[PDB]
Amino acid sequence: MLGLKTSIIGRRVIYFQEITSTNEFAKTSYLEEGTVIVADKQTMGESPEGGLWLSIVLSPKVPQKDLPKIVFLGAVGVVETLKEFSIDGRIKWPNDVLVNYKKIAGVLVEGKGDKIVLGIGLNVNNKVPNGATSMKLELGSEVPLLSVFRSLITNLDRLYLNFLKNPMDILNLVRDNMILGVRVKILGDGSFEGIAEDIDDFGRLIIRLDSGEVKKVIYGDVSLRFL
Amino acid sequence: MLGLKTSIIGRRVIYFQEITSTNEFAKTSYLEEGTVIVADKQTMGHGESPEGGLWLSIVLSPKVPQKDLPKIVFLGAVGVVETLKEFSIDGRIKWPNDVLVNYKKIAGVLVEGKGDKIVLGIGLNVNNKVPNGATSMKLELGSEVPLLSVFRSLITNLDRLYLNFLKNPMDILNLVRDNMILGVRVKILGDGSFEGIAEDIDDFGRLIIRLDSGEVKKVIYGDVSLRFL
Repeated sequence: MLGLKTSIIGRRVIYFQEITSTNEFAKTSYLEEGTVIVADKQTMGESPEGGLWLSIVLSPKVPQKDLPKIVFLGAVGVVETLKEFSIDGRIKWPNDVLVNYKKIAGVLVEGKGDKIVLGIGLNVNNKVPNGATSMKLELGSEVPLLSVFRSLITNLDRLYLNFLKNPMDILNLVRDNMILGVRVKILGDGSFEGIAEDIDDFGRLIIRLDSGEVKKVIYGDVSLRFL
Repeated sequence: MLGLKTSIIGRRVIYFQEITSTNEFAKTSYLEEGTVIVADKQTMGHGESPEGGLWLSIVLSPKVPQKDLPKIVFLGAVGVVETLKEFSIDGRIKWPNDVLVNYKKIAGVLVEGKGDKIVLGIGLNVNNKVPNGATSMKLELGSEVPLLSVFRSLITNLDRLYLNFLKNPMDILNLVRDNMILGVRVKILGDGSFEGIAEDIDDFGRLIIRLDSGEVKKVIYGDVSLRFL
């Protein structure tokens, strides 16, 4: 009934009225590649009704080092879908999507054995905390979740197929949609402060500290705050 | 994202772009009670089974007397009728598993069993092209009908009906009677072939028919196929 016209992502979709977290379920249960887990609400994500909470199971046959690029696949997918709804989203390394500097979506990737779980949380019609925003607030009208879901899954499927053929291509795409060349404060890792200049082949953030040292920050235990 | 608010049926929903049939998948998979399987298209439809229709199966494990098991097909039919009413369509039940509008088939129910598992399959014509003689919600209403809206309505009605069924199976039998096409001539075929007036259904779900000869026979379904003359 969902009418998805995708190759891999979305061949199977499993919906729950409520669950601890879509990522949790995806990591602890066997699901065929491309399976999408979606829920009206997440108990231990407290992701409210109205938002789009999902996880996608992937097992790309690409080098072990190219795996970290999956978070970017999710972020770009969100940016593209937002564009279709006339919203301009920008990526804040390594996994957030901002609209006029307010967070509208976040990506969480986790590995479990030979499978990767791509989690995406997008504020659509749900209430959001101060500082954040939603498609509803940005458009001044509620937007049908199914519409956003179909758009996002279709964009992600296309990006994933291209990624499987040429893993390196996503890098330039994420760069053109990422906020770079600005001062940032790293949360986690070494808590560095400096100029976020670029991302490398692995997806690490290349930052120049005020001391002049240039460091590469890895994804995982990190978040950024623009200064 | 589907926005269902149910107790048992619809707690989990599994969607496929295309599969042989939702009933076949429901039979070969181990799923928790209340899980609903839905597909855009069935290539071997159990529940020719085109994009645009609502094709689904529900996994059930009812804690009720064996004698009441046959009523699950009626539960599916009543659920469809209740949903059609919500969409302003007056559907009536053709014993024991079809739903007709102006005597054209708009939906069919197929129940199968495997151990303690009961698979309730339902096929409802919404926006898909239909076979000669059949009809669809789109044909009846004048335009395309959102499948999601129909799904939410149907699953919600079925959940409520299932809860009441667990408490008292007779309630479903009475509801199927109230929404069934009766008092008209029909033809029964199986063990044999005969015509008569379908007058009522008994508590086990048997159809009571008055033959032109004057004889009255009770017939068990599945063990039949009924045609309106």
